[PDB]
Amino acid sequence: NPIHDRTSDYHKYLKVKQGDSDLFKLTVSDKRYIWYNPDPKERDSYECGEIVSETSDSFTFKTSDGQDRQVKKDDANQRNPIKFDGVEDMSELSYLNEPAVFHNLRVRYNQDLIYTYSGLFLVAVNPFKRIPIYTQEMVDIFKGRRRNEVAPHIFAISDVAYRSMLDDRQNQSLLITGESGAGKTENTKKVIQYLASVAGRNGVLEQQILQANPILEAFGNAKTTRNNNSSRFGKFIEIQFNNAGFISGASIQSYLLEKSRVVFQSTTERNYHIFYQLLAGATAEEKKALHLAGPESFNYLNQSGCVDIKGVSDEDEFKITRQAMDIVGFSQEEQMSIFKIIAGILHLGNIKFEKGAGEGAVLKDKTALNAASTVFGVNPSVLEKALMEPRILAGRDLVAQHLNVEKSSSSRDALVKALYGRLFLWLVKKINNVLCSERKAYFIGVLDISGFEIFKVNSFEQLCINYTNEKLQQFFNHHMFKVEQEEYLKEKINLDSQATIDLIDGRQPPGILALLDEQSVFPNATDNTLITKLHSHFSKKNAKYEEPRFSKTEFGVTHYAGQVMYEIQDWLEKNKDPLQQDLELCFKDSSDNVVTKLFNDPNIASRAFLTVAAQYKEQLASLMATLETTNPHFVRCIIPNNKQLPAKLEDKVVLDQLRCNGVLEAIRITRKGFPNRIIYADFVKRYYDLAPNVPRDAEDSQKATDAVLKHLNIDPEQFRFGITKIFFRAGQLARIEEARE
Ligand SMILES: Nc1ncnc2c1ncn2[C@@H]1O[C@H](COP(=O)(O)OP(=O)(O)OP(O)(O)=S)[C@@H](O)[C@H]1O
Ligand SMILES: [Mg+2]
Repeated sequence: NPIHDRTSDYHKYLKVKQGDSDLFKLTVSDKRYIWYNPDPKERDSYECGEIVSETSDSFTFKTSDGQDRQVKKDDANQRNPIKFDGVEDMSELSYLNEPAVFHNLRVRYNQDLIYTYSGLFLVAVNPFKRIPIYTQEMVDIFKGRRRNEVAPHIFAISDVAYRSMLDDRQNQSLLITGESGAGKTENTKKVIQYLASVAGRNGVLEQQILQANPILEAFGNAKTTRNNNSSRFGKFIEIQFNNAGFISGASIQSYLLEKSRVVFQSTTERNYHIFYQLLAGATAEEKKALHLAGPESFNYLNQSGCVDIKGVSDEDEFKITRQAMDIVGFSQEEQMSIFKIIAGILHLGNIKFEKGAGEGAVLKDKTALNAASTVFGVNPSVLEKALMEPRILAGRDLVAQHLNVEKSSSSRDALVKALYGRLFLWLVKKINNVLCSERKAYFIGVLDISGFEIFKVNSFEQLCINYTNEKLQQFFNHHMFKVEQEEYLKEKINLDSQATIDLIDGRQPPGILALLDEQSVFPNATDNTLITKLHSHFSKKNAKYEEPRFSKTEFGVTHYAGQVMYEIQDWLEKNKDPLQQDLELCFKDSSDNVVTKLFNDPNIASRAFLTVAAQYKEQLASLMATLETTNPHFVRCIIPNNKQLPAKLEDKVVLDQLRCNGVLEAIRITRKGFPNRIIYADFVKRYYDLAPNVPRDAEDSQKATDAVLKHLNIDPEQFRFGITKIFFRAGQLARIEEARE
């Protein structure tokens, strides 16, 4: 029993190493400490200062430099006793301040212990290196063990959810959020891995389930500056089980795919993997059949400067990709056609428009055009026309407009994005067909989406994601509320979100999105019309809104995680997500069997006519609706720094994450009440010695508990006698720990 075998890798990689003695005395020390900032400017940089003395109302300690300072007792960030260093649950700390929470986390991360509970949450810090804790043998250990029975681990959370499901006959949810490169995806794959093993048919379906990711990642993931394998879409995976607890199916829901990246990538970034997998993996044969070339040869791949990922083989990845398509069950035809699309898009990107003639655009060279049309199976001349001379409705009239160069270009780009986005939807639906069960008994859904996003530039998509985030945070808070309430009750112990939410999605008065939809009808509205209307309704009128002192194209929202400034450029376009009808016509006719789908199926070809914002709001609401039906589990993934490096846990970086993600809030809140809630028996074991009275092992543990306390002459308001646990307010237990044997 590896859990008891101090020599196992379980013990090596998942636990704080244990010595021979457990004796209370070892940890004996006379010294007391505080967490201080050696620069009040840099607020997340603390040092530990021993406390030299105290006053009736303050503390006076010595800094690192031998420098002495004074602090208000009431402002002190007291350091937990060393015994607490490395606890598995932050909920176990007596002093629950910020430097303190960070310190426990860091102690743990320094031993490569990346998972730590914080009440209801599982906090996970990206190690940025391999830790062999995801083996089958590792899977095997977590089977049927209570949270409190094993070390923190994604597997653990997964096991709790699965037993809960079987036990309570209730659906469950695992919400894995955090920033780019934080490890959401990695953890998501481990949850599925785990389920697949604990509940799989001891597997074909299990295989197809697994192989679905890989497929999605090729088309929806890319190299960005924050992550070599960034998910440029959000997802909600539903793992379906039958009444007996065996995996019966699955369904996936995708959100917010970054279609833009298809036509543009920032420097050092790559387009989606697939492009490169195809280009490096196609047979010298398919190449020619696809008119393929290097990446350097394609405008959509030759701009970021980056065409390769360190320690990554696109060709090798292609195989893999192609392999999964196989498993899931994509026909060769389908497969070819999918490639053909990937290919055509590449060709479209290579279309050069020139002017001269007059002002309208022209295609002096038709090579690219020919190639794209060819692969798509559409008519080049029709394509040509639909791109540069779209017929447009002036009411009665349906007249062809001759587009200029840029406009022509923007249209081809729009075609490309629709192709990509639609193909992605189609892949998803294809997989679901295969995997999904109409009739299922239970499910455990996993959400793998970004947490709050606050970049340099925040656009429409950031607002969306941040809106989702407000909803999930408010979901957490409500949950936390019942759960925390349930508990006190069981032992016999005694919003702002809404306003932000309304600001965004309100119908009356109208919020940001309703105004944006309104502006959306008018062909002639502009980003200026839009932003002016926004300021007209909320500047000094809604407390969550801020009109900037000088910018004319931005506005701020006070979000849960703090203010975000958004820039309004292109929102109208984004909101409508326009594609010329002649382009729809052109492609509808596609000889291609798959192409035909992308344009002929309203479930793929269209939104409903709904705006992009309306659709987003609608999908978020179903989402939450579903979640409302489950028993949720929260995973907070934390990036340790901005460099993709191991052994480099940056306080500022980290602290920031903890503030925004609800971890520090939960605590502050928990802190307020009775944070420490110990099993009577557990208390006594550790403290019997402190009282000229009590024996380590007593059957009357509550009584034994009242002894030490009394021995100790501890304050009654500082602790609450719970049926099973002893509830200790903040610092109390630290003091107690701080007592003589
Ligand atoms: N437990 C882990 N062990 C080792 N590496 C990990 C672990 N979790 C994440 N990583 C590393 O971190 C990288 C990025 O993590 P991801 O799981 O892709 O992040 P993410 O939160 O999905 O980020 P996005 O998709 O950009 S919002 C991985 O590809 C690994 O290098
Ligand atoms: Mg991801």
